[PDB]
Amino acid sequence: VSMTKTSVDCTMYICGDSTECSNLLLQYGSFCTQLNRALTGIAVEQDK
Amino acid sequence: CALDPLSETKCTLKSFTVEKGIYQTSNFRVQPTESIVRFPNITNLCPFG
Ligand SMILES: *[C@@H]1O[C@H](CO)[C@@H](O)[C@H](O)[C@H]1NC(C)=O
Repeated sequence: VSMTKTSVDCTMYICGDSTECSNLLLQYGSFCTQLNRALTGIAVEQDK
Repeated sequence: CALDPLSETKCTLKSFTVEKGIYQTSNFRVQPTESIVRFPNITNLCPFG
């Protein structure tokens, strides 16, 4: 009926404590935003 | 965006009237307080004695 209600932080996964990696990833667009949106939708779907 | 949590929610939602619910705005991280380095006792002492 339900699987693990997981969520992944795109920025922390792609880049660690380093900031320059975060800045360089920021130019790839809204990949991380929609990526987190998909997992949030999955989590709410599991609760539903 | 950085004024208050509701303002961060407004920035994340890109709206001025956030509806009733729970919204994830940012990620909390604990920056390390200090750095400690530990090494074992050195035995390769120069033969000064
Ligand atoms: C041998 O030399 C070291 C370094 O000066 C000294 O600390 C030690 O007391 C000496 N040994 C003796 C038996 O005095």
